[PDB]
Amino acid sequence: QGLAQFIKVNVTLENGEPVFIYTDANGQVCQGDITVTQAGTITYLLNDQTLKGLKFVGVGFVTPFDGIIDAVTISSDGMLVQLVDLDKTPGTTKFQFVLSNTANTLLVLSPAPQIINRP
Amino acid sequence: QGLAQFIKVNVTLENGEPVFIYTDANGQVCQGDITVTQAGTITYLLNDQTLKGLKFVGVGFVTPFDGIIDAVTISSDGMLVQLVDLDKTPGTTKFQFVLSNTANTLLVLSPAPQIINRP
Amino acid sequence: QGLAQFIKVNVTLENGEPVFIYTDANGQVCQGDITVTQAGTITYLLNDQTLKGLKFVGVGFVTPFDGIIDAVTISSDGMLVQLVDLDKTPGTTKFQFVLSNTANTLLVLSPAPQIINRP
Amino acid sequence: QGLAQFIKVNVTLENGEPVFIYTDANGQVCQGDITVTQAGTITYLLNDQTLKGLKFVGVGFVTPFDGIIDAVTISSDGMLVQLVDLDKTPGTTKFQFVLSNTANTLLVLSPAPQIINRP
Amino acid sequence: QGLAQFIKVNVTLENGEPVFIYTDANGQVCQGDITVTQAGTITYLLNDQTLKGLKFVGVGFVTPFDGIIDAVTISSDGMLVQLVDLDKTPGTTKFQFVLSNTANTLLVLSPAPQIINRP
Amino acid sequence: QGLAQFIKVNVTLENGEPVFIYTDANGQVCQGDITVTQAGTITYLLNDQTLKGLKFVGVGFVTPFDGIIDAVTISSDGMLVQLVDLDKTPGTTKFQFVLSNTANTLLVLSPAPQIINRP
Ligand SMILES: [Mg+2]
Ligand SMILES: [Mg+2]
Ligand SMILES: [Mg+2]
Ligand SMILES: [Mg+2]
Ligand SMILES: [Mg+2]
Ligand SMILES: [Mg+2]
Repeated sequence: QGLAQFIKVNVTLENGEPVFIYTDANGQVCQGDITVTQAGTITYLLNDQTLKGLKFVGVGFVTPFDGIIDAVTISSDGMLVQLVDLDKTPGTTKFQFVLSNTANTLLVLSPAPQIINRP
Repeated sequence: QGLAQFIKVNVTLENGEPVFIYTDANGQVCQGDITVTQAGTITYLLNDQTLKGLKFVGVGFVTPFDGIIDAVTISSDGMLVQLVDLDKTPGTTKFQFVLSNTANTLLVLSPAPQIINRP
Repeated sequence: QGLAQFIKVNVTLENGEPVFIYTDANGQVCQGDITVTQAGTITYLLNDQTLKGLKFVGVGFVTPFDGIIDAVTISSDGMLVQLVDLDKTPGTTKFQFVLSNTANTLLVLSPAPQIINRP
Repeated sequence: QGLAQFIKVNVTLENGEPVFIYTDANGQVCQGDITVTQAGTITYLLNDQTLKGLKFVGVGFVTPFDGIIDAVTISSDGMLVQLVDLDKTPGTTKFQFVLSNTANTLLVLSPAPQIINRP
Repeated sequence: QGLAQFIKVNVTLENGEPVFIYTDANGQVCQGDITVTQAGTITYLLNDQTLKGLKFVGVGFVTPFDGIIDAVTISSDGMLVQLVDLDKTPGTTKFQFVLSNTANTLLVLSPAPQIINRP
Repeated sequence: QGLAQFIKVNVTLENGEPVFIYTDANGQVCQGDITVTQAGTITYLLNDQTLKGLKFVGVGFVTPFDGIIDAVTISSDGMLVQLVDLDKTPGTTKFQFVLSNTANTLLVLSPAPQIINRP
């Protein structure tokens, strides 16, 4: 077993464009990098306040073969994505959320890469 | 946050037909019902030893609106499915795994419904 | 050639949960097992009265390699599924309908397995 | 109920390009138009001998709202497609098979439209 | 590099059935065959005025291995399809648009094959 | 009409991880930003030399509603993606390629955002 973490992915529009605000369980804006020690899951819940019909389509990595995150799971409605760590690979990785929208056929990327860390 | 549980779903064939054997972290065959207390995730990992190209396609419920499990997530390769409990609804639910195979176009169901419990 | 049978799959909600009522051509509630003699097709038509956006996603079997039903076909809108018997394999099989819904990401299973028989 | 008809769709290549040969149950090459009297199903089974990885993706009509065929169902492996007549609409319609292939991203169309007739 | 051509695919209904009207940049109805000299792209934009929820699903060819068009690309919303010529294969090919609709599960085919020519 | 540009997206692995090398028609490594003046298409062709089964799944933007690129089209095999400019919106946008792979369920992102410019 391990730890199940939950983060909410709030998306609003400012000047026509997406803004991503991450909140934890206690409705605090999330500060800094995710440090993982146990194996486990990080579940991201989409709160789309854009009116652009956003859905998760996956989570993107520049270094996808680094083994830090072992798998990604996604719900059929695109409202949840999970990062899965099965084997506790040490190191650091960075990722961006990838979303579809209903206004156009471009995919949407979260701008600031999220960092996950295992000491 | 909550608890991340991991169960392996071993599938073999006996007399031409699937047999599902569930194992926990310590490689023990799983005994009894899953009792949940915290919110969290249960991750199921497919170990297909059938040669029939099995993939998870989802998790089926006879009472899908009971709120016990709030969501299901699935990996793109059909090797992982997760049950997600966000809001800790009390009660009991039963489910079966639903899989595709490459030998024919029938879906595969796990026979013995798995039971999840919150006191 | 063979026989084309048609059954309607009425789904309503009772106490928040699905109830499946099968009707034949003459609007009679269906009684007993389907006995097949010729090759052919059984077409199931979804009449979703749940307001939960149900769609067929396939038909599930605990013994999918038994050869009784040889294939399943599905319409693009999930309103029809067909069981196909090409080679008249003798014996008995049991199955459940598997449906998606728009309220949540859990799959829906029909509870009472339908039985198909060839003497 | 009605009649379940089965036709095999043999595809070979001649001078690099697809040739469609239809055969009935008795392995006779199919002659003329399909005349339907009862409601029912026509099941088409793909026998791809092209080495181009052909799969049915649907059945195309120039007059899709004519009501002659009421629905199309397709198997998950693209090896079967069925035309469904639920309500016995009188008249004549024409259609072509639409297939994907693994050599390129163009869809494949059967050349000679198949005609279905109800007097 | 090459030439990017754009054609609009207007679809209306007459007597219940689709009518395809092609217009060029200057809103002229398109006359004759497309003669290509350079490599390049032909982009088709769907203007669906049918109320039948039409979407491109691909472009169909009776002679898909002729090499005249090398690839087809499609937008996620089915509003654009492109024919791609990478290697300037000489000759002539014919094609039809293949569309889904939301009224029924039959695919829709454009009737008059469009001809593309390279001298 | 407009200009059809073609760029090849070569992907290799260095130290286990993807490296993206862009080449133009004349097999030159691509230098600087794409400056567009006419409407048109930019076609990207995937040359995957990673052995990780890469496929395009789309093109991601941090500012997807900026109108610089109006649409994205993708081939069914994920070997081609196209950026489409229909209405010549002035300004600058940045994007990354988003790819699936067959080794794991993480999406792959190209690291250095590509810049497109209209003066
Ligand atoms: Mg790892
Ligand atoms: Mg709940
Ligand atoms: Mg059989
Ligand atoms: Mg009819
Ligand atoms: Mg060519
Ligand atoms: Mg624009």
